[PDB]
Amino acid sequence: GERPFSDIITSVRYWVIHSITIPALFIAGWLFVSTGLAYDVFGTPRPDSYYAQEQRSIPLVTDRFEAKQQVETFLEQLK
Amino acid sequence: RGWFDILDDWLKRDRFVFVGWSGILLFPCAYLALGGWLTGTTFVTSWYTHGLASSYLEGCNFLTVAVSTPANSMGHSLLLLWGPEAQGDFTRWCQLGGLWTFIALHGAFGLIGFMLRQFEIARLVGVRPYNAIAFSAPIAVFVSVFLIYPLGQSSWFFAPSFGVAAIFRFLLFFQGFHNWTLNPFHMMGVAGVLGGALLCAIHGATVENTLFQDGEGASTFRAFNPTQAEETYSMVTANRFWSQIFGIAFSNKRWLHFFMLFVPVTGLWMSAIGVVGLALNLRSYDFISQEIRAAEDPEFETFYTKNLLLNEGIRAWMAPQDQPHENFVFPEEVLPRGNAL
Amino acid sequence: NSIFATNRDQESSGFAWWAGNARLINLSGKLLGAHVAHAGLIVFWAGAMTLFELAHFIPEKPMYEQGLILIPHIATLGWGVGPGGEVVDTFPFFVVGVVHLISSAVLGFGGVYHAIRGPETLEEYSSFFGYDWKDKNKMTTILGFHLIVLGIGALLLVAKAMFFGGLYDTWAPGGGDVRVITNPTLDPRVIFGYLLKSPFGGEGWIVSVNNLEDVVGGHIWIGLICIAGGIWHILTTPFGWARRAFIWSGEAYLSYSLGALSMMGFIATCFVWFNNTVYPSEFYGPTGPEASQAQAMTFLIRDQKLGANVGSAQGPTGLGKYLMRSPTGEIIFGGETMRFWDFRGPWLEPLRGPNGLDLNKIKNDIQPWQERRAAEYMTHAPLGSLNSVGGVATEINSVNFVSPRSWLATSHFVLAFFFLVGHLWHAGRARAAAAGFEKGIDRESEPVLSMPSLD
Amino acid sequence: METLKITVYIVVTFFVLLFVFGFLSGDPARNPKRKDLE
Amino acid sequence: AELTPEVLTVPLNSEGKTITLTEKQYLEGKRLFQYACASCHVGGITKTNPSLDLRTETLALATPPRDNIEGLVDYMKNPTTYDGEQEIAEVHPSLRSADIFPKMRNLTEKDLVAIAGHILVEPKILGDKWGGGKVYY
Amino acid sequence: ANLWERFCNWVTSTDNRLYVGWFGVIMIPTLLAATICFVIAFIAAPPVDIDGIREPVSGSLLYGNNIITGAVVPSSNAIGLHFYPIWEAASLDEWLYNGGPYQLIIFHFLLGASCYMGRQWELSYRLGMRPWICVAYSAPLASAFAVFLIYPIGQGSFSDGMPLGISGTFNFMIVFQAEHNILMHPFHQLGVAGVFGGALFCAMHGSLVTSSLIRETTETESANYGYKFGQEEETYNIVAAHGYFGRLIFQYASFNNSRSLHFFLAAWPVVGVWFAALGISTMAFNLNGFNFNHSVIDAKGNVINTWADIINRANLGMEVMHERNAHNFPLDLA
Ligand code: CLA
Ligand code: CLA
Ligand code: CLA
Ligand code: CLA
Ligand code: CLA
Ligand SMILES: CC(C)=CCC/C(C)=C/CC/C(C)=C/CC/C(C)=C/CC/C(C)=C/CC/C(C)=C/CC/C(C)=C/CC/C(C)=C/CC/C(C)=C/CC1=CC(=O)C(C)=C(C)C1=O
Ligand code: HEC
Ligand SMILES: CC1=C(/C=C/C(C)=C/C=C/C(C)=C/C=C/C=C(C)/C=C/C=C(C)/C=C/C2=C(C)CCCC2(C)C)C(C)(C)CCC1
Ligand SMILES: CC1=C(/C=C/C(C)=C/C=C/C(C)=C/C=C/C=C(C)/C=C/C=C(C)/C=C/C2=C(C)CCCC2(C)C)C(C)(C)CCC1
Ligand SMILES: CC1=C(/C=C/C(C)=C/C=C/C(C)=C/C=C/C=C(C)/C=C/C=C(C)/C=C/C2=C(C)CCCC2(C)C)C(C)(C)CCC1
Ligand code: OEX
Ligand SMILES: [Ca+2]
Ligand SMILES: [Cl-]
Repeated sequence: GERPFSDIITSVRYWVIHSITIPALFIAGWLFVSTGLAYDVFGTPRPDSYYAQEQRSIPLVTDRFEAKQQVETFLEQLK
Repeated sequence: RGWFDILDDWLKRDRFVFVGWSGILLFPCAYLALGGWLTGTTFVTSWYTHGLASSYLEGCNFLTVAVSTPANSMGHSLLLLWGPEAQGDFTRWCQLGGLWTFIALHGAFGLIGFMLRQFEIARLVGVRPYNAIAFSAPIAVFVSVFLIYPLGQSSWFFAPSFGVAAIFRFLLFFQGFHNWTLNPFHMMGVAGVLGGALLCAIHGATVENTLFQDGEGASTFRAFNPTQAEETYSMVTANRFWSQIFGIAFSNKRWLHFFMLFVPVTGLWMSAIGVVGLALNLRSYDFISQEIRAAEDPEFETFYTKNLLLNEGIRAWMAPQDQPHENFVFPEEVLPRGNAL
Repeated sequence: NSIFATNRDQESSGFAWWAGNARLINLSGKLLGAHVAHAGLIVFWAGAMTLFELAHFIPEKPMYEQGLILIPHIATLGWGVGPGGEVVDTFPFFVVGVVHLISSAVLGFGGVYHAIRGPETLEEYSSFFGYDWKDKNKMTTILGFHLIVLGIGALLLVAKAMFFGGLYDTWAPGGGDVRVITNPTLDPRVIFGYLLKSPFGGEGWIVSVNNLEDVVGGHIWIGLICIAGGIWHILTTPFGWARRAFIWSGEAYLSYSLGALSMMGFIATCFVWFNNTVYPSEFYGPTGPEASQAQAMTFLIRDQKLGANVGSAQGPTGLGKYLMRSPTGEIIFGGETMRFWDFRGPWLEPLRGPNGLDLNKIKNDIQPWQERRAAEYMTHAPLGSLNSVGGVATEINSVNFVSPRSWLATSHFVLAFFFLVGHLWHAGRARAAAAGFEKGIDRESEPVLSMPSLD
Repeated sequence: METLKITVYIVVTFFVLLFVFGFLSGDPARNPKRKDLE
Repeated sequence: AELTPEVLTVPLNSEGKTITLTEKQYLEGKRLFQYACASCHVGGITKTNPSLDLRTETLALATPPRDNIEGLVDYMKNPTTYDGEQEIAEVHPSLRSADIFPKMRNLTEKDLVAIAGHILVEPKILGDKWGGGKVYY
Repeated sequence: ANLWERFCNWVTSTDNRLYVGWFGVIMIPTLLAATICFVIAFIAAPPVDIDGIREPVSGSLLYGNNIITGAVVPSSNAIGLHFYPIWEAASLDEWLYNGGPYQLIIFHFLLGASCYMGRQWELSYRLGMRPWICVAYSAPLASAFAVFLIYPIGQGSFSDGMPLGISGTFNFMIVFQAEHNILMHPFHQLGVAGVFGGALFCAMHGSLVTSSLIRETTETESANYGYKFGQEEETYNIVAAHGYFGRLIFQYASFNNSRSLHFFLAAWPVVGVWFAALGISTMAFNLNGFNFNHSVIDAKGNVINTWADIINRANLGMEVMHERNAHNFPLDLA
């Protein structure tokens, strides 16, 4: 009932459509990182944000219900 | 001709991707489970829960990325996005490990959905539902290792993390703390898995080498038709070969294929039972008789006592970095070590 | 006009595309092209790889620190290196690479020509170059020509060793040097005595050859046996016992050679792993046994300088901490390296006496170059990760090193194994095709149905 | 020990000769189809 | 945490003057250390004599002191035992022994300064990991 | 009609209850020798000084082992790769102290198992079968060669061969992980894929055929009785099984050529175990698993641990404790 893929991906209309959409997604994912937006969405430390300058303690969550406030505290300690 | 029967009509249409009523559960939960793993291994850290980098973004590779378990302090929290810990904050949720319970719970319901799909398709096509029955074993493994085991321990932290090297760590933790290779239930599982691999290889090789010459080409794959009535290989010649090489052989084609179902499914089920015990630290750790003799006789040594020394090394050397919430400080002088090393 | 117009399809040949090169079994002209073009690839790789190695070569690093496997082969033959394996001239490396690379164009040309332009079969064009696999005289004749080429190749090694500069001798007085071989060993009791030697520890079969005179003289015998055998095979035809023993077909001949090459690859794997004469440790790095002995030596030296009497220091188990006895009494290094006492090397043999290691020589005669050499080899042991992190599995990143010996041993064990699989596959197929049942059991004449029951 | 050694050497040689002369004794012909393979 | 100029400021001599290396000088030193020294000194230890490490405290108590750039550069030129009592260029790489340790040949004085600064900066970053051995991996 | 021809006909007879054949002429005595020695040694052998340090390990049942802890202990590290037959010992007591039985057992076993593989080719020729069942068996056989022969060769001693016992096997696996990081080696990972995949495909094939059996029995009897040995017709509906499996995934992930299916079943586990055996055989020459220890560092240069560094901690605990009295110098180079 559905049209074979081999005719779709050898057709001109497919390549016209997808020579646009495929680079647009690939470029958008690239900028998601290079603008640094990825770090702030997910909360991942940038290479200079694992430790404060002189400490070697890990900022480990130790409380169940105050965990949100503990992480915020540790982010503040990056001055 | 109510809406229910119309909706049933549409769900069960013969399309490229069968949907079924089962699909309503299977497809979202499986998609979210896989999508969460890919999202987490690409972008999300394990720094606040484990003291670890675990994403492509941090510099990990395919072998070392993981979605890691939540912090020990979370207990066995469901860790809902809207729960009291993350409080709606998607970013905190990721940093607190919420993607772990997200993948675990959506994966579990996804697995239920795949099994229901097996029943649903079997019922429409008109076959016995043994494929679904065989699939109970993967579910038993997943439920016992990823859910039951941490529920018996202090928290989700000690469950497996979803990653390649993270699972390797889980293997080694189980040797050192649980002496899991000594567990008769693991041994039965090993036999089921290896015996299944053996059966798969021997049956496939036997068929491919007792084929009937139903064509003239040197490639024998073309001399088979899906609607032929005759068997494509000789059971009689296969039985004589194995009877004379090995002493015994299959003679019943139905028993042979039931046995190919039975061996690995039973093995996985046996291993699930041992892991339930380990949820309680109900280990096969020691042989008491060996310990009494070794305590009293410093010349008695076996491969059993030798392996305990290695477990003791595993525990002391991995615990501080592996359980950072414990704040183990083991001065060098207390670390067990042999001579020189 | 038609996609199926040629004989290069399943319909014409019976073979699917994934066995496509089996379509060549009876097309001697295209088959000749396949072989000659493949010989070009081999020659191409030898040439391009050498130029890569030379382009990446820093001469004041040891070769084995730089990932080289071809330049060490050239250096071993006496080109580009002086006393102690120092590199004095990189130009001979350049030449080997260039000449191989240029010649690969000649071979690729003839290969492509014979594969896609020239006569597809040869038997009408020439009774000489044409052949029928079932023609045992023609087959032994081609085998005879190739034996002769191989013997000439063995003798080229002799000529380089005896008349064109010599070979690098790791054992030569003064830390090793290029040396001309003027008295190659010819006594068959020495040469064929290697062949009858046990392959287990302390004996080592032919991997134990430890001087260049035996190596050179070994190739004098091989070259003569080969030219005599090629002549025998051009002038004779197989006897009846041989005729009744073998399967005479193209696939069968292939399977015999696969078995032969499998065995040779297993032998090369041990050669490079154990032997430090024709694989000098200066070029390839220390062997496993060597690096292990060198650690014992390193710490015997350090502790004796601090005042330890190493000969009488009792270790924790009761065995000597530095020195102990082997099961036949020889004084040997202590610790786990007790397993490696069969090791011999130029940097260690001066301390050796009739009873093994000499405590007097250990106390007085250890030179600084031995200390230097044992420290270098202990820190370049053949251990490393797949991503080339040197050291034991638990080491941290820093040192980018995997020994050439590990690269050469592992690659050639892997190849030797798959080539034994290939031997079993083609050998079994050749037998089944000759007897007529390689495509399956004929339904109307199933042999098992005419056999009595077992019970 | 020297008697044991001779015994094993003789036994091993016996069985290897059987293997070699067995496969030299027209083995390709010992199949259920084409029995003429020289 | 960043690699800051304070981190990169190390003792120039025993008198107490200090030099400040550049980020690229440190990274060049790390590379030359790997090239020339790491085979024995990976992570700050000494595989052929584990009693001597490259910890700053150990270097401080060497004779003469080696916990500064000039002491380390001099060591790399004319190495001695820990008590100053004996010259060991014949068994330890040095410019003085670059004929038997050929990897030292292409090294210049500025290269030695790079290696030295790396040896002195790395324990400021790693702590006990430097010179600590497998216990701290 | 002469004696040798009548013997050749008996040896290669397709009428013997168990086929002998020319490979069986070598196989039968060597497997008997290996079997009898193994049974006697597992029950009654005195302790063996495995690591060459006069510290004998007890392997046998009479000397305080059970089924799980018992082993035939590898031969002494003082022997290395030397050949140690009975007649090279001054006495049986010497031979037992130093682990002689282990060598006799594995050498005879490897010989006998190689002939077992040849015997699989040979009988298939006498029966008119296609020849490649022995090829599938080369995957477990090459695995035995790896742990009993190749790995000792690369490490310099049969004392690092795999012990012949259950708990001894575990000691082999733990020490191997400490010294080679086998879990991080792609060839062991391919091997896991083979055996995990083989067990999956085993159950898959078993469950599909079983669930498309054609009704030939009542509900009070075993469905197995619906198949008769030697019947010409196939006993299950492969089109029905394909219709199920195709709809389960998509139509084109489901075989309908039975010969493609069974070749796939043979191929997946055999290829994976080939790589498992090649992992062991190449880690015998110390080309080890991937080393990502301290691969990730931050802007200052702090080490940021990954899961790879946690594995390394466990490896260290194994490394420092194994053979606790056998190392005098800081690096365990073999
Ligand atoms: C469709 C299948 C499906 C299933 C089974 C699940 C299941 C789950 N999701 Mg997932 N999810 C899905 C699709 C699904 N999800 C989709 C499509 C998205 C994208 C939007 C998500 C995005 C998502 C996020 C972001 C999160 C989850 C979470 C969860 C978990 C908690 C759910 C919960 O507590 O809700 C409870 C809600 C219900 C049970 C609703 C039913 C209410 C019924 C209809 C009321 C009946 C009343 C009766 C009829 C009449 C009473 C009237 C009376 C007044 C008289 C659970 C494992 C959480 C999680 O995983 O934490 C780790 C979480 O944070 N999901
Ligand atoms: C070393 C690798 C190698 C070599 C030397 C060959 C050689 C050959 N193959 Mg085989 N084959 C191979 C690998 C190889 N194959 C692999 C990996 C597969 C699986 C994909 C096959 C599957 C296969 C099938 C199914 C068939 C062959 C056939 C052939 C023969 C005829 C090819 C032909 O007419 O093409 C014509 C091709 C062209 C006209 C296109 C261009 C080809 C040229 C040679 C490219 C060379 C480029 C090179 C840079 C030029 C250098 C010039 C320089 C020296 C100046 C030929 C002797 C055929 C045969 O048996 O005929 C009876 C056949 O049907 N092969
Ligand atoms: C004899 C074979 C051989 C050996 C022992 C070596 C050894 C080496 N090479 Mg060389 N090389 C070779 C062939 C070989 N090479 C070939 C054929 C090429 C052309 C591609 C090269 C081109 C090359 C370059 C450009 C470079 C090297 C380099 C090196 C060094 C580092 C290797 C490394 O990091 O690999 C990493 C390991 C792998 C990639 C292994 C991956 C796993 C393989 C692919 C599995 C193979 C499976 C099997 C063959 C197939 C089975 C199929 C099954 C279905 C039956 C090392 C000394 C480097 C060097 O240091 O130069 C000085 C370097 O820069 N090599
Ligand atoms: C070794 C493999 C090999 C074999 C068996 C053949 C055989 C043949 N070739 Mg082919 N060919 C080859 C390689 C080979 N060639 C190579 C390498 C090239 C590229 C140069 C060619 C290019 C080629 C062309 C263009 C033609 C042939 C032709 C022929 C046919 C007649 C040749 C003749 O009688 O010359 C007579 C003999 C000589 C001239 C002796 C020359 C000896 C050379 C120059 C030196 C030998 C020394 C030493 C052995 C070489 C070592 C090289 C090695 C180290 C790499 C004959 C079937 C002809 C044909 O197809 O007829 C229809 C034809 O036109 N060949
Ligand atoms: C590539 C090299 C090669 C190949 C493929 C052949 C192939 C052949 N030769 Mg030729 N031969 C060669 C080189 C070669 N030869 C050389 C260099 C010489 C000079 C010495 C000879 C001298 C020669 C003679 C005098 C005869 C042959 C014969 C034959 C045919 C019978 C083969 C046979 O029965 O072997 C199988 C080997 C045996 C049956 C003997 C027993 C082998 C023992 C059991 C193996 C022990 C090896 C051991 C495991 C490992 C090696 C170490 C060991 C030395 C200690 C066959 C076509 C025969 C023939 O028909 O001539 C026309 C024949 O009478 N050859
Ligand atoms: C002196 C003393 C005491 C010595 C003791 C030494 C010692 C250490 C003993 C160890 C004790 C020991 C055995 C421990 C093992 C214990 C262990 C772990 C047991 C597991 C038991 C258990 C319940 C496991 C649960 C999982 C399970 C059911 C596993 C079963 C595994 C199994 C039997 C797999 C089958 C493997 C096998 C060889 C199959 C052969 C089948 C065969 C003949 C195929 C031939 C064939 C193929 C075809 O394709 C066709 C067409 C035909 C026609 C045909 O025929
Ligand atoms: C093995 C062949 C080595 C190489 C390569 C390098 N070093 Fe070394 N180092 C080695 C030893 C055996 C010793 C102690 C020698 C003794 O008897 O005292 C050393 C010592 C040093 C020291 C002294 C450390 C101390 O605490 O006093 C320094 C500062 C040092 N080495 C530096 C150094 C550098 C910079 C290297 C690369 C150019 C280097 N070493 C290489 C062994 C080896
Ligand atoms: C989480 C979450 C979510 C979701 C999300 C999603 C859904 C996602 C998805 C995602 C995705 C979906 C992604 C994907 C990715 C992919 C990738 C990243 C891939 C890669 C690949 C590759 C790299 C490949 C490779 C290869 C192989 C594997 C083999 C063959 C060959 C080759 C080489 C090609 C939501 C919102 C709901 C909620 C919140 C949370
Ligand atoms: C048949 C066939 C095939 C194959 C083919 C082949 C295999 C071929 C080969 C070929 C070859 C084998 C080629 C070669 C070539 C070479 C060349 C062409 C070279 C050149 C060189 C040069 C140019 C050089 C240069 C230089 C110098 C001199 C100096 C230094 C630098 C340089 C480098 C620059 C195939 C499979 C595809 C398919 C189809 C069929
Ligand atoms: C160079 C050199 C040398 C020398 C060498 C030599 C001298 C060698 C030789 C070698 C040889 C001299 C070899 C031989 C071999 C042989 C073989 C390899 C055989 C085989 C066989 C077979 C394979 C057979 C089989 C069979 C049987 C048994 C039965 C019947 C059937 C058949 C035929 C199959 C030396 C070391 C001094 C030093 C270094 C260098
Ligand atoms: O012996 Mn069994 O284990 Ca192969 O490393 Mn070295 O040696 Mn012993 O130590 Mn670790
Ligand atoms: Ca055609
Ligand atoms: Cl040691």
